[PDB]
Amino acid sequence: SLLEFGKMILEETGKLAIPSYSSYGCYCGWGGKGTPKDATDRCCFVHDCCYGNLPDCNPKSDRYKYKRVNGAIVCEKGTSCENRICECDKAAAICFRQNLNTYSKKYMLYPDFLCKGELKC
Ligand SMILES: CS(=O)(=O)Nc1ccc([N+](=O)[O-])cc1Oc1ccccc1
Repeated sequence: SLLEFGKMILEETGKLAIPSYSSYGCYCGWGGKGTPKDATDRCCFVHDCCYGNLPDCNPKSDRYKYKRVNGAIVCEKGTSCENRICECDKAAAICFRQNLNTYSKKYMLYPDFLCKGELKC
């Protein structure tokens, strides 16, 4: 679920999902057009694609379980949708951590009109 993803993001990064990742660049918190602005935004692009892989799942609301094994995220077995959603979220959280070095506050509340053009998953 979105709330679980937000907790995972905070755990990974030390940033609150709202506001740090809820309105960032062209793809975080809202897709779905434009060239991603930076690596963090590309995490969101890929995460959006990852959810897009799951048209019959409901990633905003469906809850999954996960644990930590020495810092590592391990998605625990739920329904097929839950497992796949968890894997999408895990990847994005790791991606955000891997790109914290280049996170730029200037991309918070990035305006829509600067995000133009289709980029295929
Ligand atoms: C913000 S919301 O109402 O909870 N919906 C939603 C949540 C996350 C994302 N996103 O891009 O990560 C995008 C979201 O919304 C959109 C999905 C597709 C296209 C436009 C917006």
